[PDB]
Amino acid sequence: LSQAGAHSLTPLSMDVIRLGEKTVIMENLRRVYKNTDTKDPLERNVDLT
Amino acid sequence: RVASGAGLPTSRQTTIMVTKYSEKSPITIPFELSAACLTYLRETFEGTI
Repeated sequence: LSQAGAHSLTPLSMDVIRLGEKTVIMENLRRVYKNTDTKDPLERNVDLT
Repeated sequence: RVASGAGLPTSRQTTIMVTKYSEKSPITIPFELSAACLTYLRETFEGTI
């Protein structure tokens, strides 16, 4: 599977945060669900009794 | 639209058409002049200082 990977790579801009010698990417997916019928699966309901 | 998983309901194509209209609001202001002012503007008498 690893050797099946693509060879060419492109540059693109994004935001990252440093978390103790560990850098991760931050993203919101507002673009995908902007005017669609589907709900964003990161917006959820929670029940307490 | 967002493609759905197998068995879920699918999103129909939708066309939305909207019209928008204009509004009107005029303004006005008067100014007035006196009869003596018009008399001395229009005509002159025996020439004097």
